Amino acid sequence: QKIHVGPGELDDYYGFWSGGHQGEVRVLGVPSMRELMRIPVFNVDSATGWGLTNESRHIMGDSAKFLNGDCHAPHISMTDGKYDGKYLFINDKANSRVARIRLDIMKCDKMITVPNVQAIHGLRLQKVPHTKYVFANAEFIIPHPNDGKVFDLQDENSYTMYNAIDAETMEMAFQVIVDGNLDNTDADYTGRFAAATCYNSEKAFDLGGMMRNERDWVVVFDIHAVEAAVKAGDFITLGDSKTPVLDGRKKDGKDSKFTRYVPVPKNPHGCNTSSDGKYFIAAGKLSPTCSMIAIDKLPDLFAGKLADPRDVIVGEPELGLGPLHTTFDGRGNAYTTLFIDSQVVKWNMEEAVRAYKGEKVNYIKQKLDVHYQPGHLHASLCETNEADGKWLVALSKFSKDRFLPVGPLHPENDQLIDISGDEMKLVHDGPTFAEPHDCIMARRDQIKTKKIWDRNDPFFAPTVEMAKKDGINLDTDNKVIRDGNKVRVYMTSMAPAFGVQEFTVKQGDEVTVTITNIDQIEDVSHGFVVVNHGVSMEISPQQTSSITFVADKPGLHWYYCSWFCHALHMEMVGRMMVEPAWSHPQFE
Amino acid sequence: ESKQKIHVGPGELDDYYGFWSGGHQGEVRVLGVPSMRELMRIPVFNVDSATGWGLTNESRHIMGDSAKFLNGDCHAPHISMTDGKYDGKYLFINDKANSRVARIRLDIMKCDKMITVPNVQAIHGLRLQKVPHTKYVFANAEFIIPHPNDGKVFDLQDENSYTMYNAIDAETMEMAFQVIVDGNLDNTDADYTGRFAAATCYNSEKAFDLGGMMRNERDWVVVFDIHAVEAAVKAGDFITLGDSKTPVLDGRKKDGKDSKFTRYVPVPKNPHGCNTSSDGKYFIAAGKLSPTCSMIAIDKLPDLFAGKLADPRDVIVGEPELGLGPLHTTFDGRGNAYTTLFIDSQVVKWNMEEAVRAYKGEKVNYIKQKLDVHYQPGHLHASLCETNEADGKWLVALSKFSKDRFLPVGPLHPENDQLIDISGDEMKLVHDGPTFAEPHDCIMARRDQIKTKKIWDRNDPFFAPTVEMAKKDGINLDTDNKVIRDGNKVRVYMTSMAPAFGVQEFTVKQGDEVTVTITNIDQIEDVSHGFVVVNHGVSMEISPQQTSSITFVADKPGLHWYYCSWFCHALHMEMVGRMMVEPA
Ligand code: CUA
Ligand code: CUA
Ligand SMILES: [Ca+2]
Ligand SMILES: [Ca+2]
Ligand SMILES: [Cl-]
Ligand SMILES: [Cl-]
Ligand code: NA
Ligand code: NA
Repeated sequence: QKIHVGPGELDDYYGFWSGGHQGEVRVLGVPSMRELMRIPVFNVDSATGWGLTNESRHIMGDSAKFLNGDCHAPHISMTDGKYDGKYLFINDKANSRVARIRLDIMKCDKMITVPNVQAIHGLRLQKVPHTKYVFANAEFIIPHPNDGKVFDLQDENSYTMYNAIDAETMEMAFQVIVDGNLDNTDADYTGRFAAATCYNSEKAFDLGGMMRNERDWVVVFDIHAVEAAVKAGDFITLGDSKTPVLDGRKKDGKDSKFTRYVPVPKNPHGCNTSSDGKYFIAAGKLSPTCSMIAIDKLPDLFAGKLADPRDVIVGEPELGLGPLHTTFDGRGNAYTTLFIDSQVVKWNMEEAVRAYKGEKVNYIKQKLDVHYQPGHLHASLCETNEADGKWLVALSKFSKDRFLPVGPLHPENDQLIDISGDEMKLVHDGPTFAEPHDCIMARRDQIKTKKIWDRNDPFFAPTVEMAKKDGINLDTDNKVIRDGNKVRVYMTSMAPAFGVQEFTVKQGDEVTVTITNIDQIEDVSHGFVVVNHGVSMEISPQQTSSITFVADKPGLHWYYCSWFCHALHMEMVGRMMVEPAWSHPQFE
Repeated sequence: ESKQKIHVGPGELDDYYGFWSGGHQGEVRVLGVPSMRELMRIPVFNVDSATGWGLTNESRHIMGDSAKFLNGDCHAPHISMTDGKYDGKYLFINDKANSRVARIRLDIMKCDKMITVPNVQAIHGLRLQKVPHTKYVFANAEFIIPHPNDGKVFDLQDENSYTMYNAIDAETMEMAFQVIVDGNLDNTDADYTGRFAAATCYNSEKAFDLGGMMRNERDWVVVFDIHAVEAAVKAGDFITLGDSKTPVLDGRKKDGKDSKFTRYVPVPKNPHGCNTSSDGKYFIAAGKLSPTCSMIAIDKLPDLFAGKLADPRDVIVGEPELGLGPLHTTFDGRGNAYTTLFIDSQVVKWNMEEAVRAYKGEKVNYIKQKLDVHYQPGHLHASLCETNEADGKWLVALSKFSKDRFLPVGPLHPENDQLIDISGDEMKLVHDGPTFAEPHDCIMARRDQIKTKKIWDRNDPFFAPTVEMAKKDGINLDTDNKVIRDGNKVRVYMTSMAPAFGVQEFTVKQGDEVTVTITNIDQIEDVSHGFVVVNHGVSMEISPQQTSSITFVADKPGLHWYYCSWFCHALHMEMVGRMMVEPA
């Protein structure tokens, strides 16, 4: 299997890395593991102006005031159990958000703050018949309402919720109150069932309390029952949110119609659907096991045909110390990270099932040492029925001496492994920044991108509407619109020249600069920086971008194109003239 | 023969550090060479969610008032030198967008000082004094502005409209002096004695439009007599501008008479790169609109400033014709120069002494090879090229239009930073490295030239101001877990030790201004902790033996979780605490 990509050769797969604590999404080529692009999401990006421009701040909404995010889990939208290449979704644990990235323009186009919860951690997409819903876990138990009258996690109104977001509209679809808490989650291959692990069935806040119970559980959701209750109006709402809320808790030992609790040891973490649709596999973390939940026994479970929720467990292989995450090669093998043993263990799911029934069989096929302390891992196409068993990435937290020292902070070691054969083969150590934690791979032919924007693209439609109110045709006009203490500069740009090369304002004016890049050739990006005003953005071909700032400094202030666009780029500049406040009417 | 190994396999280590400019994204990046893998990101002018640079009190203190900016625009990373060799102490880099120079300490790989250059706009080129050591950082301000810039005068042709050459004291990171020049400044370099520096000018016309800037057949390389400048400062013969105490010297021509501080050497045309050869013989200016480089003999500059030469052009000793669009030059230490040809889209290898002899009229071919690169190269960098130890092993050419060299990724494209083996007679392209936001230029150092710390010193100046605040509250940071109440201000101090915060709950009043100071008292390498307050925009990292702090207001009543962001321990997921906010 081709391991190295030489000059002029192209990678075979796209890789989509979580930006971890840094808050972006990163696009890699696989197997070279080179970073092809960064997609700003929850971070503020100086280069493209994401978080500064009006288009990006509009998408982020009120949360545009936050400069941070914390990502764990990127996933790609699916139709009939295969990637369709339309959207990537990712979480923000720091400020409780879900973001959607449009894979044709490789930009975040929608973002939502999940109401009435704290810390969006695990995130996973419905597989069948398509990604109708984004499932997202809120990790932490909070009071409802959280008005500062009650702080007790044990109070009857303290809880966290499982969240369903409508993938196309990016509005809340529903929420399900659960017992315990939520960690990771996955979905079946029918659309009926989803499942999530829980490490805090104790509803404790201290380390000892969260580890008391021998077993926590994975909670299973009957999505069809949830929908039928919504359509029937059998739900409540919390605070000012209109989101339908359904109660998935047990009440005095009696289950709700929406959930079932399958006991699993112990503080389990990963929750992974095998690519043949057979199992929800939970990683036991503090228990040296995984637990295999038979998805085809779920209907019986929810219909009372089983006495014990443990009856849906058909395997619980002992694997090693600190199992965290599981992936699949599509050949009947699972691969599980062992955080303490610092290994990836390859095991056969059907053989593990037969061992659970008493049959003495050795389901463990190989243990590969990794470097060191692996968290999550990802096999190519593992989340689809097309899992091709070619590549595996294990994302290890302590890289130690695997890379040159770079001071007190260390990179994550994202290790590429060849699994095309019977023997796992470590081939590349990929160091990464701010603990990406997890990633997703897609074949080259599963991703179709645009090189030139469409002029009607929703990403900047609000700006077109604004321009229209000013009587502006963005494809041609170079005009300075004045409106009291607001100035709205509209210009085209075509390398190497800004369409407006100087304009004059009063000190204190609120200036919006809107630039439409009318170059028609691929890869002619322009930039726009106002010196010493903290203003910076990128404009790609046929895109419109805008940014607003206050001209609070009298005098002449240069602006320049930051992105090399032409042999005469260094000369693509302009001048803002700011008339001193003492030469104009003075206010207080 | 050029035949170095390019593969760094699992378990093997890179041979060089590479320090990449973060370009328009504003950070510094540390790569391993020859793998070309990014080992670390060092936040500088960007706001970093992961470590809290731009949010923490220690980082905002370093940034000063400019902490209000969330952007930077970087081009020119350079490493401090002693006796013309890298000494591993500091990395310096420019911010063109908000007119700054930042210093990075290479032992901790963090920005530790930052300065806004007074009375200028757009710090672009930057370069370090080489000998006897990096006393000064030299920084170009690119754009001509009025003085004062108070909005009475906007005419760039006015007698008080000009830009300035900036010298920053490298060790104190305070301004040392500024030199007013004619025209504008592009790139700059320094000699191997400490007496001379030089910079290219493209806007000798002092025009604001594209046509007017390309008006003159020749611009120039302005040469600076730094000894003369220092002598005038020492004698008090200078002025100051506005509210800056920086000594300002007038380096402009006056009615055709030269300053004592400058000489203007005519060079074609809108020249860009300005590169000192590793043998110390030449300032080499890249011709850009002229298909040439011009070679200024550093040995002739003393006679030039002494008035012993009949024409400023006499210090020009070579002007090789190389190709279309020469922008930048580097050196292998074997006598060759390597120059980017933006238009021809090549790296041309040429022999400097043979060019000098050609300029005198000898029939000799100084061009050795042209290597196609992909595509439109800007700057280039050979290993140790800025030192008298230039080792002629690796060359990076940083090309702007990657076209079809990588998988498509939407309307934006990566820069193509191509690794080239120059160890033998023939340049060999060996690796295409895609990079984000046009790093533009980079600098390499041998592994043994960089020595980093794995554990912070408790006395480190980086968080000394926080140690001081802690003193005023009576806090021993190594041990204490205490909540100090002071009006509507709450100062939480805690140790942390994987997997537990030293303070796991505290209660405040809605509207309080909360400062959380965390001291990581783990003593094992690479056990970093994080601290994130959910839904409050608060995030930071704390490495072993570091103290880090962050301030935010508790504007939301109720229970609000905080958690450790960096995987520190098998029980990392359970390392959490609770902030309880009592309603007003
Ligand atoms: Cu337009 Cu550079
Ligand atoms: Cu401490 Cu994660
Ligand atoms: Ca538990
Ligand atoms: Ca010129
Ligand atoms: Cl998972
Ligand atoms: Cl240069
Ligand atoms: Na939204
Ligand atoms: Na400073």
